[PDB]
Amino acid sequence: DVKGRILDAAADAFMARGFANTTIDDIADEVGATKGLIYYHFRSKFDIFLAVYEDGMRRVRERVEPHSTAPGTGHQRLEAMSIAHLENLMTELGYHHVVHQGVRHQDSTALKVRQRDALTALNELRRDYERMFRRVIAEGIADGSLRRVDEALATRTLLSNLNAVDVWYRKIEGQTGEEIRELASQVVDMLIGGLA
Amino acid sequence: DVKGRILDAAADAFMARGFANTTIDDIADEVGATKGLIYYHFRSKFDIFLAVYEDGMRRVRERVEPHSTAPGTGHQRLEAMSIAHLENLMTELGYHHVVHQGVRHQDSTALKVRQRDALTALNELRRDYERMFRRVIAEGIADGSLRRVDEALATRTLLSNLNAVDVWYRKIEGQTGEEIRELASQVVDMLIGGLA
Ligand SMILES: N[C@]1(CO)CO[B-]2(OC[C@@H](O)CO2)OC1
Ligand SMILES: N[C@]1(CO)CO[B-]2(OC[C@@H](O)CO2)OC1
Repeated sequence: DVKGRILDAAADAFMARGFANTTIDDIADEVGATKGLIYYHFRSKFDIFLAVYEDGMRRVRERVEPHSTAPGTGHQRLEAMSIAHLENLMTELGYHHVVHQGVRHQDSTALKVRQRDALTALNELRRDYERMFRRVIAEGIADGSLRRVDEALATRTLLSNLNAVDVWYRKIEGQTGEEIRELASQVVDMLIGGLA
Repeated sequence: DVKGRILDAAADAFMARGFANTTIDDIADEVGATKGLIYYHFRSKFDIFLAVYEDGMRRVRERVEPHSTAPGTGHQRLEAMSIAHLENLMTELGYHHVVHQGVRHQDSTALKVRQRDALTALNELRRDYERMFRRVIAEGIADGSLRRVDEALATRTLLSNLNAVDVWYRKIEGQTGEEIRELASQVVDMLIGGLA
């Protein structure tokens, strides 16, 4: 799991300073290993950045997908998926920030062409994740557990809203897992159940 | 309204290229006036950026505040305010992007100290706007038109969600005002009424 520890540290370093100003030294500092070991596993700073994005998307899919196939109505499955999405965002916040840095710099003139192409290619992971939510929203409309709404718009809205927790959420030293689930549950109650 | 036209164009230019790579020439191109006229009204690119942020916040407050004091329950007023917020976002999208660029670069090491201080000072406009929504959410809980929830968390969530329309929304050449209100209304129905 040396590679995984490097990615964990890189996620936090990129979140702190952004891709441009983050350096390998910053990451070697965060992970507490040498530049030599980092370069054994990775070719460049940008290679680490892409790997963080990919791993972040892997981790959230692996956490959320089981809830999409468990027994439940569309509403029940959507609620469980959404709570899992937010628990992942809150507990793997650096990975979340790096995914969205990647999306933002997908067209950065500061990058080489191959680098923009690599970030654009990762959009497919995000699109496939969104398809999973859109299917469940469609199913919840069909089983009557969700209000009849535009499936695509509901999907884009829900995912934008879940991710928008990143506007105000920050990690807290002593915050417990049970407490992160409570907070995630409070937000999802508002997103799915509404304010009215 | 020469000054207003410059701000309109600057908002669109900053939205297109960001603060760093936007230039006065870009703005003079967008507005279709000379650099001389722009410098008559403004001292620098950063001065224009601050003015766009301020004007964006002025415009949204002036549109939304009347709905906060019209007759209605907390739910009714919150719905009207939220629709107005989204109509403003969709119709004044460049101003919205500049406000959030300002918030993001509030701590940019690329800026002089005075520039970060000026952007931090503008946070007060955003805080005062949020207070108006938090009051109405509290009132809707008190009049029973909204579900009992944490007022602060509901406020941060709702505003984050309304703004998160910017993830997917783009201006469309022939999009009508009546159609923008319809789309805004569809989103707000989901935000306030929920998906369930
Ligand atoms: N929060 C994520 C992991 O950190 C990153 O952003 B997102 O947004 C919706 C996309 O469909 C998948 O990518 O959800 C997972
Ligand atoms: N969309 C705005 C105007 O463009 C910009 O962002 B915001 O977010 C919530 C803040 O309380 C006020 O600032 O709402 C208004």
